[PDB]
Amino acid sequence: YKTIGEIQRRRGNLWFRTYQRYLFSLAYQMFEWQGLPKTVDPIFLEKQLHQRGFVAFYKDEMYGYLGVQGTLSGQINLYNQPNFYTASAPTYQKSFPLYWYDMGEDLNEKGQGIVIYNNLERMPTLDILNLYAMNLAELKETIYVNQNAQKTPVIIKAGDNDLFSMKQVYNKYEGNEPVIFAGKKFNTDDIEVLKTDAPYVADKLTMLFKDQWNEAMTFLGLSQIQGSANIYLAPRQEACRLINEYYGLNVSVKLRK
Amino acid sequence: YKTIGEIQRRRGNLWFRTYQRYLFSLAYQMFEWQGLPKTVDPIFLEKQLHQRGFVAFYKDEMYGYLGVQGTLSGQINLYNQPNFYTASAPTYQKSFPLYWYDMGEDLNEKGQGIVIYNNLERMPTLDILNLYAMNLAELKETIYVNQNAQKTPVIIKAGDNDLFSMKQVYNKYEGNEPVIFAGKKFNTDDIEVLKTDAPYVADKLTMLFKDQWNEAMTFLGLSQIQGSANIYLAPRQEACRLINEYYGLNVSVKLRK
Amino acid sequence: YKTIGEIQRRRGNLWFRTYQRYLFSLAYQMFEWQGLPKTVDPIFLEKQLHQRGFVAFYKDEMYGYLGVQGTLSGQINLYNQPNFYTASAPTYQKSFPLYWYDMGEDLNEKGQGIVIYNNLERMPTLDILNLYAMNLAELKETIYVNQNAQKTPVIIKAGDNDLFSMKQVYNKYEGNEPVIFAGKKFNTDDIEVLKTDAPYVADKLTMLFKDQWNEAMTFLGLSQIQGSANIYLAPRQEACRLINEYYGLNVSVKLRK
Repeated sequence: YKTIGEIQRRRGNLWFRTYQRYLFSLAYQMFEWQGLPKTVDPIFLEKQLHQRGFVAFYKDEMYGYLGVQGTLSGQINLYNQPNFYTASAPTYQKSFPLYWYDMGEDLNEKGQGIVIYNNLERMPTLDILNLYAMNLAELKETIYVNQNAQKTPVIIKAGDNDLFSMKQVYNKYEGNEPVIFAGKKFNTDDIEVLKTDAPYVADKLTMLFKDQWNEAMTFLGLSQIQGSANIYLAPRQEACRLINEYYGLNVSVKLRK
Repeated sequence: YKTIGEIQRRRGNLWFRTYQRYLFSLAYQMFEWQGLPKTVDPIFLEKQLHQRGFVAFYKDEMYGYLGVQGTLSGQINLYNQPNFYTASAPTYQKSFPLYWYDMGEDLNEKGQGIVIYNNLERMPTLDILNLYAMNLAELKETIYVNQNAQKTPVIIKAGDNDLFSMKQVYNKYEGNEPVIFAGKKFNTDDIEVLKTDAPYVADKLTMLFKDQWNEAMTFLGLSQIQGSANIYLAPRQEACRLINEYYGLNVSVKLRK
Repeated sequence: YKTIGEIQRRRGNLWFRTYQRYLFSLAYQMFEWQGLPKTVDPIFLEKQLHQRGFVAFYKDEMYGYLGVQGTLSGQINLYNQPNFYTASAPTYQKSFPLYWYDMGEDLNEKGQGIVIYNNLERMPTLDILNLYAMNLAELKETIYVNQNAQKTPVIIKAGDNDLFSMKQVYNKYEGNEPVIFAGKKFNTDDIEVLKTDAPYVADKLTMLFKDQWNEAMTFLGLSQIQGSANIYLAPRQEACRLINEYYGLNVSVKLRK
């Protein structure tokens, strides 16, 4: 129902959100988990990973496995690995130690948790998309600005003359003769022309749009230049292995195709 | 959630970090170790190698194998090879001699360590990436600067005239006639035009981006010009051989694919 | 962690070292020796050859085979071949005669040594790399200088006008009309434009980079124009033959692939 005027006013800030909500979603569903307990929502895991970079996996006695969010600690190991994970959720404030490698059978109080990383550098994925979206929107705006410039390549300066008379000849102009300004109506001694031309480049500002889209796909992992999703895949597999070690759960991870 | 204005302000310093954290991670996981003891974290080894260039491998009595960092010595061999390795970690300050070749059975007190090199020149890998990242970011900024220049190819100088009247004709301009400035409203005797054109080259500043990315891949070893990862592979294999010689451990190294 | 500003200041002197330490290493490991005694380090041999051009091979009674460095003599043979080899190492100053061809069984006191050449002209390999590195770095700097020139193709001279007003119209410029400078605010009688254009050639300053890299590979032996590593291979084989003649050791040499 929205009228065209309601959109022409806000143009850059709509393309941006449109592409932002699209790329975020297209990322949230890049990985497919299996063998998980029916209590944890995978969508929550993926969202938290992509937004923040990490998420904890610590079983609770009453509630259950309770895939949970929170912060990391400053008390670390010799190998630059944290020790305990405090939650940041408003209702829950539980804390728990973490588990990285096995230490015989007498490892700990069996109350530890496991953490998952979006990538070895704890870098969220939104920092790339929030940029490529901006680029694509700026491009879609530049394209309009450059296409709307092919209506006004020239201007005519008619100082003393009037507009209605000058404009009606162009209205009753058929084509059997050129345009002619004659009569005492007109002055024809001050008229001039000016070249306001603007080159056409929107044919090339599209290929750039596509290049940017393909670069976003690449640096996202989903397919000049190659892309390796191992950055996001390997830590997940490693944490899955740690989980299957601590417990008896057989978890796996991979793309959707 | 970030608004476009929050990003347009900081542009070069975000692309830089984005590509930096990406290349660093993509390198940290180039090599896959096997047969190692469950006490040493390979990620720590690779990080320390790429950041500094070397890392020691000396077994401790109490803790274990304790893959450890530190400095090198000035007391060297006739073959320009150090003798002992002092640690730089804050909590640990242990020192230990090194082992390069075998000397019968009566070699030493069996308390020596082994060192691993990122490459024969002790050159860290970050020096290449910290440069290619800068190049790529500067390119992504230049591309924006050159695409945003196709909106302002010309300017109109209307000294005595006013802006609202001049700008409303362009608003109620349909297309059945050219643009016409006429009436006592306007002066039409001082208007002029200026060509502020800017060539379009962003179609070529992309191929350069891709060339730089491929060069970074090449000089990294992961695939005009060829790339040899033997620079980073051979010293690792050699140190692995030394380890399997000193001890009975069967270690190996290779890429992930 | 290094910030972009920490690198933009020092640019030429970082690329240089980066490529220098890379080419040196890539050369140190071009040849693979076999059948050697476990006392001599091949890496030392190759380093000394490439750096200086030659290295001696003289067995010692106490220490062992003791692959050693040093200088050459002025007392030469009729065939322009030296006689004795004095060492330059700080701790060792031993001297020993050399062995070039056999003279029956009663050749000498069996205390002679053998020398190895990097090439018939005693030319070290660093003289080529220290040049190609400089060329490549200068190129990587020129490319930046030429890409950063596409932001400032034109300049506008607004003498009497102010900057904020002139710059805000470009900020609230949408695209439905050209740019217009009108009002008593502006003068519009002194504004001018100047063309500061700079051609784009970085698309060709890359192919030159690649040509230089391939030339370095060629003149290094590791693969328009061909390259013969026999320059570095033949004297090594010849010295190996001399060694297998003087002693009973079966040594060999070749590339790594």
